[PDB]
Amino acid sequence: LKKTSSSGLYKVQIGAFKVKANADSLASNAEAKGFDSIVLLKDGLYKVQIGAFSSKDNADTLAARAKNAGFDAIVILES
Repeated sequence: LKKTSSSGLYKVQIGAFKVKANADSLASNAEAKGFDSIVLLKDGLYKVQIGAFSSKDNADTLAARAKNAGFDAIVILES
């Protein structure tokens, strides 16, 4: 009953495209490294996020891993 403060989220993102099939191939690349990929359809485009945690340190390690993995991952704090 009411626990853990909610304020912002640290998730990693390697890209977004108007095509879901493209957002699926991307999410697949991240999966290879072993990241939790996700495709969210926004009013016009599809986003590909990989690795979501409560601590930014997590997103950073993921992101950099994506870069080293061959993907342009970035960390963003969404509230």
